[PDB]
Amino acid sequence: KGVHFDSCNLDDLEWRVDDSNANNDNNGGGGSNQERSFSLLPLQKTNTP
Amino acid sequence: QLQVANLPKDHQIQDSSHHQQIQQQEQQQQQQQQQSTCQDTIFSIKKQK
Repeated sequence: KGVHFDSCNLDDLEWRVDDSNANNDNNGGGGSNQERSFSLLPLQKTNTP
Repeated sequence: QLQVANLPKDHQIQDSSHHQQIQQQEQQQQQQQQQSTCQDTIFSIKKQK
């Protein structure tokens, strides 16, 4: 406890925003991107940081 | 916590008629659409602090 890995290159993580009311509807609907407080930003295809 | 007491209905005999699962999913999909707009109701109690 208090030790990590020295290096981690594992950038392709499955990041999401979750919506707090989505309890029932197993339906492929294009939900309106107006009710969320937050949005996940795109990764730029600029030079590697 | 306070919750509404959902009593059981009477235990009528468990007929194994598969068709009941379809009408349960039809009602669950209507309820999942309603869970967008009906959230103010006493049936929508969220676990309080």
